Amino acid sequence: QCVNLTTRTQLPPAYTNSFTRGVYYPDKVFRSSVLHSTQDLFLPFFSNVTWFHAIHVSGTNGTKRFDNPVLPFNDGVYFASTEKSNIIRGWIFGTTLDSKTQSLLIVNNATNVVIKVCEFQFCNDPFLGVYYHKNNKSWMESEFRVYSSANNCTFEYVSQPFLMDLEGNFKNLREFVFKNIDGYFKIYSKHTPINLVRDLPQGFSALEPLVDLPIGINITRFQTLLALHRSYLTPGDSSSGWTAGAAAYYVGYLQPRTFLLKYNENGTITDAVDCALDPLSETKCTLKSFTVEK
Amino acid sequence: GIYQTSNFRVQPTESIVRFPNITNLCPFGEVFNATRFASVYAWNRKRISNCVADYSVLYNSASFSTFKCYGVSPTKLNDLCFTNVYADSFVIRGDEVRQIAPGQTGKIADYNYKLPDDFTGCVIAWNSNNLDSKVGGNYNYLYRLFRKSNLKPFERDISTEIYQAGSTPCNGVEGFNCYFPLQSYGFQPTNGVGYQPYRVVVLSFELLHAPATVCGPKKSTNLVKNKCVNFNFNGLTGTGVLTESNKKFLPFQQFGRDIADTTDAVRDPQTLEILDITPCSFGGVSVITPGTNTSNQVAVLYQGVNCTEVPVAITPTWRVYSTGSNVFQTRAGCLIGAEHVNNSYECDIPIGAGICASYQTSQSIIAYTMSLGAENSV
Amino acid sequence: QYGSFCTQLNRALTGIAVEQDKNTQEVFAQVKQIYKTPPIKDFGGFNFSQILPDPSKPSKRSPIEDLLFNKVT
Amino acid sequence: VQLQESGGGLVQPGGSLRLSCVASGSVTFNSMGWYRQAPGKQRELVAQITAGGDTHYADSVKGRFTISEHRGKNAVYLEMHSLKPEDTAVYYCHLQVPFLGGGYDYWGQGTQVTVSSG
Amino acid sequence: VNQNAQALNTLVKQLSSNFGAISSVLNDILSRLDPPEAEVQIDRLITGRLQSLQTYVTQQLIRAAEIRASANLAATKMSECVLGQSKRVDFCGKGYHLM
Amino acid sequence: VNQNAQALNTLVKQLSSNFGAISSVLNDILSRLDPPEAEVQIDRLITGRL
Ligand SMILES: *[C@@H]1O[C@H](CO)[C@@H](O[C@@H]2O[C@H](CO)[C@@H](O)[C@H](O)[C@H]2NC(C)=O)[C@H](O)[C@H]1NC(C)=O
Ligand SMILES: *[C@@H]1O[C@H](CO)[C@@H](O[C@@H]2O[C@H](CO)[C@@H](O)[C@H](O)[C@H]2NC(C)=O)[C@H](O)[C@H]1NC(C)=O
Ligand SMILES: *[C@@H]1O[C@H](CO)[C@@H](O)[C@H](O)[C@H]1NC(C)=O
Ligand SMILES: *[C@@H]1O[C@H](CO)[C@@H](O)[C@H](O)[C@H]1NC(C)=O
Ligand SMILES: *[C@@H]1O[C@H](CO)[C@@H](O)[C@H](O)[C@H]1NC(C)=O
Ligand SMILES: *[C@@H]1O[C@H](CO)[C@@H](O)[C@H](O)[C@H]1NC(C)=O
Ligand SMILES: *[C@@H]1O[C@H](CO)[C@@H](O)[C@H](O)[C@H]1NC(C)=O
Ligand SMILES: *[C@@H]1O[C@H](CO)[C@@H](O)[C@H](O)[C@H]1NC(C)=O
Ligand SMILES: *[C@@H]1O[C@H](CO)[C@@H](O)[C@H](O)[C@H]1NC(C)=O
Ligand SMILES: *[C@@H]1O[C@H](CO)[C@@H](O)[C@H](O)[C@H]1NC(C)=O
Ligand SMILES: *[C@@H]1O[C@H](CO)[C@@H](O)[C@H](O)[C@H]1NC(C)=O
Ligand SMILES: *[C@@H]1O[C@H](CO)[C@@H](O)[C@H](O)[C@H]1NC(C)=O
Repeated sequence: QCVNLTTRTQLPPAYTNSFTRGVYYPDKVFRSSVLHSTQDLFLPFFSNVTWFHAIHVSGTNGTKRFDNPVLPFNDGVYFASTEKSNIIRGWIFGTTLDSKTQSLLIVNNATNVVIKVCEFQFCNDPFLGVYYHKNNKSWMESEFRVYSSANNCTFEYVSQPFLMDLEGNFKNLREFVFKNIDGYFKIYSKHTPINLVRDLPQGFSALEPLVDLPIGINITRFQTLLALHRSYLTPGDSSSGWTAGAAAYYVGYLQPRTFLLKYNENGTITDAVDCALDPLSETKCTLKSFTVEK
Repeated sequence: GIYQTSNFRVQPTESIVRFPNITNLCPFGEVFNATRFASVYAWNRKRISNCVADYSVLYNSASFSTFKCYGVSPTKLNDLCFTNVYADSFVIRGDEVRQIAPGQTGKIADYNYKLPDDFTGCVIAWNSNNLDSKVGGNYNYLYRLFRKSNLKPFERDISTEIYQAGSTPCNGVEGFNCYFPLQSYGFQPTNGVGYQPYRVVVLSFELLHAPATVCGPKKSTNLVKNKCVNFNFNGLTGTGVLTESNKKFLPFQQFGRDIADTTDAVRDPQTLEILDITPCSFGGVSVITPGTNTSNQVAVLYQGVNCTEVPVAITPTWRVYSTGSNVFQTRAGCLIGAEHVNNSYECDIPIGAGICASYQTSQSIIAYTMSLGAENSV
Repeated sequence: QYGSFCTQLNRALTGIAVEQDKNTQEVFAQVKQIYKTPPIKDFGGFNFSQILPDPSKPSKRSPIEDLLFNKVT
Repeated sequence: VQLQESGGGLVQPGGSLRLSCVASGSVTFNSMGWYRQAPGKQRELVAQITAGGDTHYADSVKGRFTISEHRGKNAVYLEMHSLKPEDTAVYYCHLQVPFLGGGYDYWGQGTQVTVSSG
Repeated sequence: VNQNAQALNTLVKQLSSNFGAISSVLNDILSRLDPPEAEVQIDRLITGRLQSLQTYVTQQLIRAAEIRASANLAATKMSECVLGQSKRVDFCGKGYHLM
Repeated sequence: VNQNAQALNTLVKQLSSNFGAISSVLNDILSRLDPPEAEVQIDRLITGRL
């Protein structure tokens, strides 16, 4: 079942740059030591990505809230997460997010990842509660509070059981690209170690495909599932969420662009340019090189 | 002089076939033998994958009225491989069977089933007079007559809103300029042939660069390496010599392209190994000859080829024209029919890379390095 | 069915190929004998080592010729 | 699509099979284990090997089957010995590619390894 | 050198075009269709590739003519500046020619 | 002299090709077909000869 959240408060949203971030392999072909110009839906360079803090802190005392608003899904979404204790736990997709129409769910409810395509009855605030210290001993105990009723489970995938064990500055970056074309749902992903970053740093990494799914439904909006380190009635002393909002995630939107990918001798993408970014990139794309003479 | 007389190429000595290890049977009966086929506006979708499909049975069943195939011949459907097959079925009158072809405008074509202009696949239609027609009439099959706009290709419209023909809003209530969203079919045995029930099934194939799962009935041979052989990997055919490549393929990749028009590498479907593809051999054939004044002996140059391969390149099968005449490689190829000589002379019949040929004393064609002139010292 | 469109293309390419050798021959083969400098370099104080062939090098090229050969890809 | 696996083989009881669920390329994981399934019963663990080197074994697999891995080849390798007909099953290899902190195993692509004397 | 390489690269890249056909690879057309329509597609491919070859040959002829003019100038300079001493102004460099 | 003669000979000999039409003779096509398809054949010949 679903239960409510008490304290909300407000804080104006933040934004961040996305310089050279969110490049994936377009096709399934091997290239060596050649730069090749493709045309697909990429995240434009120097884009303005909305910034969400996982624990919407009003003040570092312990006054909190979840920041998981329903967001649009326009021709794909680039999703990145910076966290150190696995607060982010999946997403829900669909059009109306109710029992009227089908909706896809990809939730990692601790034990195993569960993909389902059913007509769920989603509540206003989907969250997974964690009783990490609620019980006498110190151990994680999960909770599933996403939907109310599930029907027409056309698709179903479950994973073999696994347990997360930790036993506090080793933050991790997890980039995701979601795309829905011709009735197929695509997921690209990458993992990168990082330490002591306020937001996503600059650099470059190419996202490799992870799965292609024949869901074949209509997607217009989506939401996010977050781990509730507290309870809802009376969690504890204070500072219910971990580290007062250090966990955070960013959302960007893909657009039809034209990139000039550069493959090295091992076949991995190392650099790229955005042709429609500035005149110098136009010159580089027309000249088909990364360096231009006078 | 020297005359470019033809071109030569090593002939393929073998043909191999490699297909995936799937050993299932596609459920073509269920889509075709189904007792109840869908309405025109709604139709159905049944994906087919991970099974072999014997299209010969459907072609020679002779129980189907039409077998018009777009973008692929029905006879060659067995040899091809597809990622997946989409099967859709519904019930159409006899006269409206034509509106299933692409690039045509009609009520069924515009408001019920629009096929794309670049449509690959086939349509199967056959009469169902004794199945879908009743004496009292089968009215369970619906008709869409009036829509706001033309439907996109492969798009399903289920909304049953009462459309507005006039300026007044129907507001979900029938009346003036407000009609029933889906008219019914008059399927009775008394109706004519053009009004008899026809069951229509459309098969759409996806010929995409991706792993295949609906390969037809064929056998896989063994991998022969280091020879010119015809290959057929997952449906793509060609000719070349295949060796062991060291290119580090990523797990999701299948091919390899360096100049973007040639597949230099490929992955074997059964054993996930990567082997590169190279063209077998080709070159020009030139005939070095003195005038028909001097003699009739000739020499042949195979331009730019390693000529351990020459005897088996391509009845006019001289091959090694004069095996006694010591064959020897030059930078232009290897010369057959001429004898190598240490003495240097002024060039008269150029060959290439400083090598020149001449006819002299008994008399025969010789090959030598050209001399730049008499030596002198002031 | 297009007739002899193919033969003319090969004929033109062969003509170009022959013309290239004609160009090189007409430029460089202007001397009918091969002359060699004496081993003694008594040229009155004129030092021709930069342009004279270098026997130490595996290829009998001048230093300047080697610079030119390396400067062009 | 990522990874793929292939292979298999029929065998008479008392023999030994060497099947590697050959990886389609260099991949990252945390526990690349071997599973099996015969019709009539649910799918069971056989044995697993992690990146560190721990080799977990089921109750009925000690002393008969061992798993090795070739880093330079990128393949797990279960060395199966002293086959019995009860071992007959369609054999698979799940992959532990980290997704949302671990998950989305790739055991779906498997092999058929049946032990029978006829 | 760059002009020759770029012309050859463009000629090779022109083999990836459809020219109105359904596929740029002749083998797929041959293995997918029947002769009555295989001919229809192969004619489009043939016309496109023939036009590409003709363009390449014409540009090669023009460039070869220019190269021949340059080589004639080089031969004249070798005859006059090197094998003799020329009085022509600025033919063998700026200043009074010596050798 | 030989280049000029060979060029003119090739140009003249090119009139014997079909270029995909039924025949290379103009009057043969004109004396067997009605205008709707005779025009198609004439266009093929015209393209080739141009
Ligand atoms: C907390 O308030 C109510 C009480 O549980 C939650 O329930 C919804 O409340 C809204 C009005 O705020 C109604 O329109 C919905 O019909 C209610 N749905 C259900 C299932 O009760 C509401 O979701 C919670 N709101 C927040 C912001 O957490
Ligand atoms: C001619 O010039 C060359 C320089 O090009 C002289 O070679 C130099 O010789 C001195 C001592 O013999 C060395 O220290 C230099 O390093 C040499 N230079 C080079 C570039 O090799 C050569 O000795 C001169 N010959 C005569 C006869 O004067
Ligand atoms: C980009 O984000 C900043 C937040 O720092 C905001 O002030 C600005 O209006 C945004 N501009 C665009 C074009 O999104
Ligand atoms: C808790 O911290 C917040 C943030 O600075 C502050 O506004 C609030 O006054 C603090 N409360 C107490 C009791 O110190
Ligand atoms: C998906 O549903 C929405 C309604 O929420 C609709 O506006 C949109 O057009 C639909 N998309 C497709 C591709 O049908
Ligand atoms: C996780 O999801 C699976 C699948 O629905 C379920 O069987 C299991 O009980 C869930 N675990 C928790 C802790 O909610
Ligand atoms: C979904 O399930 C409900 C019953 O829970 C049923 O009434 C409905 O027809 C089903 N719809 C589909 C599309 O399966
Ligand atoms: C329907 O099924 C029967 C047996 O299951 C088979 O003999 C028959 O050929 C099928 N119908 C068609 C049209 O193939
Ligand atoms: C599967 O592949 C193996 C070798 O990769 C081969 O020996 C075997 O015959 C194949 N399966 C079938 C049913 O042919
Ligand atoms: C070619 O052969 C004939 C036949 O003996 C001879 O008379 C003629 O002079 C020859 N041509 C030359 C150029 O010597
Ligand atoms: C090709 O020719 C070279 C000599 O130029 C020789 O070393 C080599 O063995 C030849 N290759 C084959 C396959 O015979
Ligand atoms: C030339 O003479 C050398 C010995 O000096 C010998 O090795 C070589 O085979 C000779 N070549 C020919 C073509 O006579």
